[PDB]
Amino acid sequence: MAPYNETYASDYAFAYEGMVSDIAPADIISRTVETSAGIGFGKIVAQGTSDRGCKADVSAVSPTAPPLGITVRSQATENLTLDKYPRYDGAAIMRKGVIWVLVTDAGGVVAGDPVWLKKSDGTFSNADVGSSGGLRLAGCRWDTSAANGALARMRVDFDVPPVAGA
Amino acid sequence: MAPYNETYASDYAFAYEGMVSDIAPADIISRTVETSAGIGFGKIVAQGTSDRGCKADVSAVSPTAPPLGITVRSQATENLTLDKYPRYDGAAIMRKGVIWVLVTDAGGVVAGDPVWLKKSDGTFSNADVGSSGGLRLAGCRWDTSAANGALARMRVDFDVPPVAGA
Amino acid sequence: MQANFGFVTSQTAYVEAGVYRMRYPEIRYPGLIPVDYSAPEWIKTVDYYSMDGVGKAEWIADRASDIPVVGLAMEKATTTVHLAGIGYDYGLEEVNQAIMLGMNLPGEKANLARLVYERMVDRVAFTGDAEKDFKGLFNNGAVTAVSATTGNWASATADQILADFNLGITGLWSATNEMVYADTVLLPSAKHQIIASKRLGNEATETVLQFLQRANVYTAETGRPLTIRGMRGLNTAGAGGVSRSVFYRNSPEVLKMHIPMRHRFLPVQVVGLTYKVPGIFRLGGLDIRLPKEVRYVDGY
Repeated sequence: MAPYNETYASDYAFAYEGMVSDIAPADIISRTVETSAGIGFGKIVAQGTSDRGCKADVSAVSPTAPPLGITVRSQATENLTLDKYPRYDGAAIMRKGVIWVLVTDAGGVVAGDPVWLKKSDGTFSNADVGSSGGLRLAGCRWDTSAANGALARMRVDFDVPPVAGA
Repeated sequence: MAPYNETYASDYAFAYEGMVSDIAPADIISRTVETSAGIGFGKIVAQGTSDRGCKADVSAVSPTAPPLGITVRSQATENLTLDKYPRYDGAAIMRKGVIWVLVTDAGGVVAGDPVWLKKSDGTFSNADVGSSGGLRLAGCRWDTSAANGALARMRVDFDVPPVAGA
Repeated sequence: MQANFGFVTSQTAYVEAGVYRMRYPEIRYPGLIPVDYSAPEWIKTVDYYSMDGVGKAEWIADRASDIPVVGLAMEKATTTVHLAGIGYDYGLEEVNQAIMLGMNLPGEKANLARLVYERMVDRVAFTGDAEKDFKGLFNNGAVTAVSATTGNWASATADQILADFNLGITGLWSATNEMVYADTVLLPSAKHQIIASKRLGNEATETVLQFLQRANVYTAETGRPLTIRGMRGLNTAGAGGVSRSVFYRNSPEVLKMHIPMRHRFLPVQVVGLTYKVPGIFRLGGLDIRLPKEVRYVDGY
C-alpha cells in the first residue's frame, strides 16, 4: 500500500533505463561482469581481460579496440544490487536491436542523428566533445526526439567499426 | 573397435574445422561449387562465374570484388571426398554467425583483434602481410585466444566492405 | 577421422558392432566431493545456519535456589547459484540421411552432451573459473599452505618421506586443537607413484605407500585405512609451480556443492532448414565451510 513517489502522472511513461522494443532480430550475448561494482542496465561495455568478460570502463576504447555492446534490463538480478548486474554474472549484451537509453546533451536529440560516445564517462550524445575524448559509433542512429536527461530509443549495430574524432 | 589415432586426451576438444556455435541469427547461403577439386569446410570463397557459383580461389579479391563468405561443416557430403564439398554441390556459405576457423599466425591471436586475409593462400591472421597481398575484413573479430595452427572462433559480417592494405 | 555419415563397405566383409569411443581421464569427482542437489530450480542463493549454547552446573541445597540457566545463539551464512548451458543443432537432410542408416542423430547428440556436462561439473568442482569466483578444492585461498621439510621424494630416503607425509596429519591435528583427524590425502600423480614402489629401508618387505596406509594417527585408533588417492591436476598447482598435496576430512559438514538444476533440453526451434535444440544447466560453486580442516602442503 506504498504511496511514496506518487506523482499523479497524466499517462503511462514510455520505458525504463534499458528495456528493449520488440523486433525480429537481436544479437544478445552472454558475458561475465568484471568490475568490482555492478554494471547498470542501459550502459556501454568494453572488452574484458577474461576472454569472455566485460568492464564498465570505456575510457580507453579506440577504433582498434571498439566497444563491445550495451547491456539490457534483466529484472532477475540477485536483489542485492538494486538495478545492476553484480560481479561474476551473466551480462546479456545487445548489439543489433533497438534499445531505450539515457540522453546526455544540452539541446537534446531528434529522429535521425549521429550517436557520439564520451569516453570519459560513457554517455551518449549528439555531437563530438571536441578534445579527442569522443568516438562516433558509426552504425547507430536515434529514433525519438528527447530533451536533456530523458529516455530515447536508438537503433544500434556494433559490427561497423567506430570513427575517432578529435 | 578402431583404436588408431588414440591420444588419451585430458578432456574433450573444442570444435572441428568449420563447425558453428549456436546463436539466433545466421545468413546461410546456398551456392554451387565451381572448383575442380572440392572446397574445405572452414574456408573463404569468392564469387563464381555461374551467377550463383563459388570458387576457392581468392587470389584476386579486392574492395571492388569482395569475398563471398565462409563454408560450414555439413557432415553429409558424398563420402568420396573426405571433408569437402564436391564439384557441383550445394555449398552452404555463412556470412553472419560465429564460426570456428583455423589460425595461421606466428604469435597467435587474442580476444579482440582485426582479421586479415592473405590473398595468396586464403588464410586468416592477426596483422597485414605487408606486400599488397592482404585484405582486412572490416567487419570481423576474433572470440578466442589461440596459438599457431589451432582452432579459434570468430564473429563475421560480410556486408561491411573490405579494406585494402599495402 | 572423418565427418561424412557414409562409409564404403564391401559385400563379403563383416562389420563388427562395437562403438569404441576415445579415452579421457575418469570423472573422479563422485566419491571425492559431496554433491547435494535438492534446492528448487531457479533459486538464486543458498542459506545455512549454525547454533551454539552456554551453560554451567552447580551444587544446590534443600532450599537454596542456586539453579543456573542456559543460553543459546545463532549465526547465518550464504552462497550463490549460477546458470550455464550447452546444446546441439542439425540440418534437415543430415538427420534424414542418418535416419535411413539407423544412426539416430538426435539421440547420439544427447549422450555426448551429458558427457561434456559431467566434464564441466568436474572442472568446476576441482578447480576455479575466475568468471564466477568458484574457488576449487586445489586452489582455495582460505586454507593454510605450508612447505615440506626439504623433501623432493626423488633421491630421498624413506625417513624423509615418512616425516613429510606425517607432517600434514600432525599439522592438521594440532590446527583444530586436537579434535579432528585427516581422512583423505590427494598427491600429485608423478609422486604418488615414486612412493608406491620403493622399500622402507635397504632391507625391508613393504613399500613406503603401504606403510602409511596404516600406522598413522587416523587408521590405528579408529580402525579404517587412510585413503591415499592419486590425483591428476596436482602436478604443478603450488606456490611456484610445485606439486601440492591436500589433506582433509571429507564430510558433508566440511565440503558441499549445490546443483539445483542438473541438465535440461528445451523445445526445438526451426529456422530455415536448420533445427536448434538449446540445453541449459544451473549449478553453483564449491563451498569449503571449515577451512581449518583442509591443509595444503607444497614441494613434495
